[PDB]
Amino acid sequence: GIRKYKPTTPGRRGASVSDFAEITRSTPEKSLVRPLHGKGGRNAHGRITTRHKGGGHKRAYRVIDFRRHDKDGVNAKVAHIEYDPNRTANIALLHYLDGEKRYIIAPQGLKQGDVIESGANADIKPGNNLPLRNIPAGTVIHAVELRPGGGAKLARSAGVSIQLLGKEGTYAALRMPSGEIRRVDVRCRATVGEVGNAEQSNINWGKAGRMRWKGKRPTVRGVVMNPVDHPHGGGEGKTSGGRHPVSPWGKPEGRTRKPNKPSDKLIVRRRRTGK
Amino acid sequence: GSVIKKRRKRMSKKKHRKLLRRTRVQRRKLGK
Amino acid sequence: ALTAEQKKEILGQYGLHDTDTGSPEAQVALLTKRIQDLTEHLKVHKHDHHSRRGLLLLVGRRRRLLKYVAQVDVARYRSLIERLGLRR
Amino acid sequence: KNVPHGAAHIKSTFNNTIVSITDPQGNVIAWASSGHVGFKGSRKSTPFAAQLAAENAARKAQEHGVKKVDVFVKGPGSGRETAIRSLQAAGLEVGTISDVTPQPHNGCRPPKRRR
Amino acid sequence: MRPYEIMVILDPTLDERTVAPSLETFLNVIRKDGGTVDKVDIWGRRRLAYEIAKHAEGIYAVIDVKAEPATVSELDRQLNLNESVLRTKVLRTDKH
Amino acid sequence: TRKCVFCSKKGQTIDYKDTALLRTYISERGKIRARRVTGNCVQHQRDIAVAVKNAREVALLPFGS
RNA sequence: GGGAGACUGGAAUUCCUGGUGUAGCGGUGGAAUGCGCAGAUAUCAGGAGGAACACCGGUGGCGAAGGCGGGUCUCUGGGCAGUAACUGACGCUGAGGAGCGAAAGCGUGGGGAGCGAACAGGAUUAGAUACCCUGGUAGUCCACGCCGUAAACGGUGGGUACUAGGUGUGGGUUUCCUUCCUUGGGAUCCGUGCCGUAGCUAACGCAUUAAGUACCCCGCCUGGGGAGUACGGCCGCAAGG
Ligand SMILES: [Mg+2]
Ligand SMILES: [Mg+2]
Ligand SMILES: [Mg+2]
Ligand SMILES: [Mg+2]
Ligand SMILES: [Mg+2]
Ligand SMILES: [Mg+2]
Ligand SMILES: [Mg+2]
Ligand SMILES: [Mg+2]
Ligand SMILES: [Mg+2]
Ligand SMILES: [Mg+2]
Ligand SMILES: [Mg+2]
Ligand SMILES: [Mg+2]
Ligand SMILES: [Mg+2]
Ligand SMILES: [Mg+2]
Ligand SMILES: [Mg+2]
Ligand SMILES: [Mg+2]
Ligand SMILES: [Mg+2]
Ligand SMILES: [Mg+2]
Ligand SMILES: [Mg+2]
Ligand SMILES: [Mg+2]
Ligand SMILES: [Mg+2]
Ligand SMILES: [Mg+2]
Ligand SMILES: [Mg+2]
Ligand SMILES: [Mg+2]
Ligand SMILES: [Mg+2]
Ligand SMILES: [Mg+2]
Ligand SMILES: [Mg+2]
Ligand SMILES: [Mg+2]
Ligand SMILES: [Mg+2]
Ligand SMILES: [Mg+2]
Ligand SMILES: [Mg+2]
Ligand SMILES: [Mg+2]
Ligand SMILES: [Mg+2]
Ligand SMILES: [Mg+2]
Ligand SMILES: [Mg+2]
Ligand SMILES: [Mg+2]
Ligand SMILES: [Mg+2]
Ligand SMILES: [Mg+2]
Ligand SMILES: [Mg+2]
Ligand SMILES: [Mg+2]
Ligand SMILES: [Mg+2]
Ligand SMILES: [Mg+2]
Ligand SMILES: [Mg+2]
Ligand SMILES: [Mg+2]
Ligand SMILES: [Mg+2]
Ligand SMILES: [Mg+2]
Ligand SMILES: [Mg+2]
Ligand SMILES: [Zn+2]
Repeated sequence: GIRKYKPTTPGRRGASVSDFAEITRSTPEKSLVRPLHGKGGRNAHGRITTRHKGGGHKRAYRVIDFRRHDKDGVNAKVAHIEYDPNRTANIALLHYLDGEKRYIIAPQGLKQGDVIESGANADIKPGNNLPLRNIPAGTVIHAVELRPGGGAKLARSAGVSIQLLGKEGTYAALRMPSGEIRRVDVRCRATVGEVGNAEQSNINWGKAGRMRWKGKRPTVRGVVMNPVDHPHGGGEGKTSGGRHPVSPWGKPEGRTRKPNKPSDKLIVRRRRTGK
Repeated sequence: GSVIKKRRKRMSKKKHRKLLRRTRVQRRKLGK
Repeated sequence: ALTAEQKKEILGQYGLHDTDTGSPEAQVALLTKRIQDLTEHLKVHKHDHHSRRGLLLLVGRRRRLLKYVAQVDVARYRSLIERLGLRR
Repeated sequence: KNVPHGAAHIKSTFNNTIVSITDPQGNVIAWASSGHVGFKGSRKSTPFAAQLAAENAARKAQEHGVKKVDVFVKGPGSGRETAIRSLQAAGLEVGTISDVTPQPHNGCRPPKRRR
Repeated sequence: MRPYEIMVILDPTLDERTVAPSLETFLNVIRKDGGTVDKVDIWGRRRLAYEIAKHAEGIYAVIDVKAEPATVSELDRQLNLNESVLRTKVLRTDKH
Repeated sequence: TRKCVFCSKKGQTIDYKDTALLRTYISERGKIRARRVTGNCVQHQRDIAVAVKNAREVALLPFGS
């Protein structure tokens, strides 16, 4: 649910926060948490690779399962739904009948006290995982594998979904979340359903702190920059830069995808904006 | 029975509506 | 709608004697039972505006009958109020 | 290719007419239309264009060796009888005549009227 | 406690002899709950007017049951959850 | 105006089972004839319409084959 | 076709996947912008999604007025006829007040197949900011709140008793030619159409469903414009009433 704050202070007017009506617990399994440290936006050399990113809050990482091939044909029951900062969508805790405990992304519409079948011939209940060869055409999926045994590497953020079109030969055509069409080997695995927590878009923050805590720093504009530091800089007053807009390393906008890529001569079509 | 009276009333109402639409901004500035 | 069994037991319990059916006491008892049941219905069903019209008609009839009972007598009116647990 | 039994598909709109000869399984062999015959604009709607299209399609089908066809017709009537008669005269024979016109069951919304 | 009539269509792949035990085990739930009465008649293997679920033939069975609304809704959901059934219709035999 | 066969006390019952009875009241295009042609009363006409269209739903009559 | 909730049915348009297939397809009184030779239209199979339910269906039924029709299940309001067991004048009206109230419009959040204000082009005209053609954003849909207005018309307020007939139609009870099947015939109560006397009306027309002869209560009008406008006040986030 979405909760809206009643205005009582100038900085809090219009702010919002997601009402956690789907959470059950606030304590991850001690046996599955692993440590993590703030990288700070630098790299091995010490330089800043990406500007205006840093600061934040000491987060702990949860190990997620993105293979789902080791355990097959064994049912599992959903235990709890838990908060996860590292990724947008919520996560769920599973108890396998053999006793092992595991984490997975929480699909939309799931709830406590439910049975998830992960077999290669499992049912079409949302949350099941099975190879595309066995999945009927037209259904919706998420967490798709790019190549067999490669791990879930697509459609993971909140509100996203992929639609599976018909089949032919050894390839299946998938609608990307942004309108593209891509082929993939049918041997790979996928999951049925859509990721939950679709109400992320409506969040309105309203306060510079709610961004600084998440770890985004000021942006500083180009036209205010000095001429030496930025190509747009300089000028008496404020000006549009006196030159076509350009990134602050000299290279202008336009083409960005390296041609002759091994997928260039095999993939179908590109994105279209605002049709 | 006829239509002339209705047409006249319609014309007057249209003129008044157009005047209000055009003067909206001045009305708002004066009132507020 | 009320059926024969509950209608008969209400009449037997609230009537002045074993043959009256049109007595104001029986009228009020039947009306209040109907209102209770149908209000319970509208508790779950929200947008039945025709049923709301039914509520209004039944409430008006009950109020008017109670007014007549008050006009004819006072002790009977008070006894009916206390027995049915209403306010007016 | 060679097919003894085939099917004929004819549709006639208010300003065009297209005819195609197809196998019983649905595959097409040859097709003809007024545009291919060589008529442009409003001249395309005359029944004579439909007759020429039907004759050309029948000839091209007889080239592949089609003996009998079944006619499926649809659309508002412009050159129905003329096309059927031209197909008859072209040297082919029809088994059955079936009228299958798409009739919506009060779906969608038609475009507004003309003034 | 009202009279109901139920018609169920079964796919032709099933055997004629095996259907009746399936119906009995389906209606056992009603029989054990509301102390109901029922009568079962079977007559099938007839061509269908139009293609359904990529099938052309089917089995028609008519059932008469006297049970509660909740029990009949239970039966309906249980049947429709099955994969060997095609269609189900339930209606009252009385005036309403 | 011809006579309504169902107002009689000897008239047969109407339901979505009698395939021939339902067929006799529909045109070979698969549609329902008008009450003016049929000659039956309003109640029986509606009962016949409901029965035929229920049978059509339960797949015993074609959708205008 | 009185209302609400749940489940579910097929046709059709669009889109997408996969075969057949060759250069056109769409369009108007006549032509052009448009989509194709990177494979269109057409045709066959499969899939996805949204809205509405031909034939029954009509000057027919229901609701106080707006309005109401794909099927099945659950809850629920009102009316009509008969017997007449019961209460025993408890009836009508209703200033202010409260409730319901077509389509458009506004706030929050979803969904978006078709249609389509605003806006682009194409065409006609001396000028087209239009009628015509190709595209298309709000909106039309759903949930929760708003505003409360229409030729919201039978241009005819509510209740009651009386005043020649005739002919269709819906619903329910009765009796006789009697097959007793039967728009065979007769009596009675309610609803809905058309033609007609006495009567009324300036005339058009109304005529047992009165604009007739009568009684009770409420609203409204006193020459056309100025004006349903100005000021004040109430309501509303805004349009505005
Ligand atoms: Mg660590
Ligand atoms: Mg170094
Ligand atoms: Mg940045
Ligand atoms: Mg620090
Ligand atoms: Mg997250
Ligand atoms: Mg703030
Ligand atoms: Mg900046
Ligand atoms: Mg500076
Ligand atoms: Mg400076
Ligand atoms: Mg420097
Ligand atoms: Mg420089
Ligand atoms: Mg400079
Ligand atoms: Mg400067
Ligand atoms: Mg300057
Ligand atoms: Mg500038
Ligand atoms: Mg630039
Ligand atoms: Mg003037
Ligand atoms: Mg034309
Ligand atoms: Mg058009
Ligand atoms: Mg009936
Ligand atoms: Mg609803
Ligand atoms: Mg194709
Ligand atoms: Mg096609
Ligand atoms: Mg009822
Ligand atoms: Mg008496
Ligand atoms: Mg008043
Ligand atoms: Mg209201
Ligand atoms: Mg609206
Ligand atoms: Mg607006
Ligand atoms: Mg809106
Ligand atoms: Mg919106
Ligand atoms: Mg779409
Ligand atoms: Mg223009
Ligand atoms: Mg359009
Ligand atoms: Mg008005
Ligand atoms: Mg109206
Ligand atoms: Mg009067
Ligand atoms: Mg009458
Ligand atoms: Mg006279
Ligand atoms: Mg006169
Ligand atoms: Mg008259
Ligand atoms: Mg009258
Ligand atoms: Mg007068
Ligand atoms: Mg004056
Ligand atoms: Mg005025
Ligand atoms: Mg005013
Ligand atoms: Mg004022
Ligand atoms: Zn009859």
